[PDB]
Amino acid sequence: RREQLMREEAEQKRLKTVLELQYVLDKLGDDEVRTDLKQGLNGVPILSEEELSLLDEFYKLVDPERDMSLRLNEQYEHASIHLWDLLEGKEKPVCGTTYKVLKEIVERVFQSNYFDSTH
Amino acid sequence: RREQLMREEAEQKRLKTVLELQYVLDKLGDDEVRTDLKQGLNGVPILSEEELSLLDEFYKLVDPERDMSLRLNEQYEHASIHLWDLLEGKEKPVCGTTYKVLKEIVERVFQSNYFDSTHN
Repeated sequence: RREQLMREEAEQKRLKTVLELQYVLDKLGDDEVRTDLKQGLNGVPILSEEELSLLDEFYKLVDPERDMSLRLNEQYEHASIHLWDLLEGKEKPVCGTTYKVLKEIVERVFQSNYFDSTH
Repeated sequence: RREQLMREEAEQKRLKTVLELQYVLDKLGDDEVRTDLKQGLNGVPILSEEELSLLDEFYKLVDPERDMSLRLNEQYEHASIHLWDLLEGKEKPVCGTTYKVLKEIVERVFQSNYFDSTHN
């Protein structure tokens, strides 16, 4: 019953991580950001064209365009599952890779501290 | 395997609710949308200006402008807690009201089914 409160804290931290991820993926639409990440801070890249492609492709899944076939409460089912699986870092296929690989990529982007500075 | 499946499903459905809310709040910037919600389908408002205002105000809290003084992993702590408190529908003060009230408002917006159609 301290485990429930620990669960709540975990869920909140997960929400925070999701928000941060949404911010990053949103910024990955900028050509400056993309180049600056494709090059390093000194020719040791945080990202490669393949990884960045994987992120664009996952981005397609988690921020889908409104499909007129779906009700609003249906639109983000797969998105929610994609984000949750990403958080879990599972070895289940997605895009051209697994959620584990993607989670690692997101990890390197986060830990580069690129988004702590301004460029 | 059913307590785990329970917990996972609950967390996921909550995540989904968050995404849907983000969609709605993003659409709440359009005056066509805002007007369409202020009138009903028959002059019975889905929202009143006060409620729509409260949503305008809450939106800022859960989608805050980037402050460079904060790290990226610091930027959305309060946002995450706001979304959490909203989901729980707590009676903790926010926007001059409670998360309970906001939850009821958003609930009514969801239940209006306005966003089941698309107008893009």
